[PDB]
Amino acid sequence: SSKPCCDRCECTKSIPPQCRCSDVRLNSCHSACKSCACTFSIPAQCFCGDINDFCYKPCKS
Amino acid sequence: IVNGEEAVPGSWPWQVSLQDKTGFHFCGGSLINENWVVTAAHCGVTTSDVVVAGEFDQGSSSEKIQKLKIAKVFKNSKYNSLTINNDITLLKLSTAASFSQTVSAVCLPSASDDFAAGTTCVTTGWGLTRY
Amino acid sequence: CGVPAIQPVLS
Amino acid sequence: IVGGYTCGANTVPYQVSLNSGYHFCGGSLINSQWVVSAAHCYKSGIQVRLGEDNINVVEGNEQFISASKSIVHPSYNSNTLNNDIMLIKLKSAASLNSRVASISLPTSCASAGTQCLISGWGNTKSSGTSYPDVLKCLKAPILSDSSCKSAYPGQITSNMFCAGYLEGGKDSCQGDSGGPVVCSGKLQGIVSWGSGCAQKNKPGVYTKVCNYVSWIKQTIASN
Amino acid sequence: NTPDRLQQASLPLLSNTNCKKYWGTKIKDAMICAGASGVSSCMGDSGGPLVCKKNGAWTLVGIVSWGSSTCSTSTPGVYARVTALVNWVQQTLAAN
Ligand SMILES: [Ca+2]
Repeated sequence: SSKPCCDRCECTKSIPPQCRCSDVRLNSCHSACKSCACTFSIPAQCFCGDINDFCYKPCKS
Repeated sequence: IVNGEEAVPGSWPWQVSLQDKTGFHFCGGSLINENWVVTAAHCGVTTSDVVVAGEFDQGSSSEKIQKLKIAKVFKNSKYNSLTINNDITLLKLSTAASFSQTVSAVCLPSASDDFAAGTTCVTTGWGLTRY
Repeated sequence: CGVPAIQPVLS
Repeated sequence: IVGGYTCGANTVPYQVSLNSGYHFCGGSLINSQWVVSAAHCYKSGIQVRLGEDNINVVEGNEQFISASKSIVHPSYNSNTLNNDIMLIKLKSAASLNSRVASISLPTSCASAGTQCLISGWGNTKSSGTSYPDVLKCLKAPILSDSSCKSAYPGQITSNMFCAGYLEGGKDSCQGDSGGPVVCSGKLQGIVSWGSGCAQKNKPGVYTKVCNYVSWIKQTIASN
Repeated sequence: NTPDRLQQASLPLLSNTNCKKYWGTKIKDAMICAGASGVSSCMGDSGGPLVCKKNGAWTLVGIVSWGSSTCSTSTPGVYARVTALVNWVQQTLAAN
């Protein structure tokens, strides 16, 4: 949770929430991403599809 | 392409390389006629980039290649940058490609064409061969 | 279109 | 199975274990009387164990039924593993319920890229040995024949295919032989062989069951 | 490993149903999967062609788009489905 980071987290408003990070990163997903997919470009636009019941900490302050 | 094989040079004549102004390849494309290339919307092609047609060996400076300026990028407005749906962009070339043995167009399908699951097709490109 | 002058050879 | 997951009890109800005092191969139940396995699993006195999850614990859904007939493909070549298929007739009809069920044979050869379920109680380690108690499962794609031949030059007959992961890490392994490769609900493969398990560039090789549907019909019809 | 020399791979089209086994809901109607067959499109391939024969002629069926973050050759590559987009292609060419 506080380890990799996510600027753009969306969660359902349920208890618990179902949250995902929709950050696009270049070339890999964050360190905790179990399910990563990337465009085959340079740079690769990579997206972590993991759903968690939390948001990772923001990347930005 | 991982676990592909080197093409016969010139044998995919519509395959273009999208390069930045320095010759750095960042995506492929396909010529669909002399004046248009179709590429992926997510590649982020801009008119600063160039379409290089006719390349086989990007390490070679001795191929008859065509470095083609892009007049205009037409990103499909339906392109979704998060889901990568509708992942197509047309590049109108500033100057027509000169078609030759190694440079020519791929056919476009009709919207109704059935390319059945299981069909062996071919993809080409200068993407990584090993991740 | 779609018919290379230089025929692709695929394994 | 290396790099797989625990299937869940009886979630692979056609998976059987072939037992000769120990689990030595799997197999696939194809109707109440018949199991498809690999011809290299042939031996006298096979006991087919159906409805198994934990193969080392009597859990209550087992049917142990002796092979009455174990019919290796007549062109089985034990050196190249070509035609590595066998049919086992059960001495008595298995009781088909939710936990013991047959798997359909192919009506066509699956195409490469199709995802399959490979399961068994084989080794779960790519180096060294760890045999699971419960049935392990792995989703793996069928690899194209060219990839398969590239991986195993000179060794891949028209009766074989590769499935798994060229990057390694997931494969069937010793003790899985004979068992199912099921793709879109059809038994496309039988665990057959490989160079090691789960090694880079050495996917599992599987008997191409779709080539044997007539022989299977015929053998069943004849026995 | 990036290649100086143009590469190619033959690979099967997957049904969107088969592809979904791998990619689930990521697979949209304007996508077509190919591969999971021991080859993979990989970084730098994007935008390039996925072509199939249509009556002797190679026809752009896909555009390399996205897939495995590691270009795993056991996961289908996902390509923009050109049949779903070709009307837009034609209309853009017509208007321009
Ligand atoms: Ca048991």
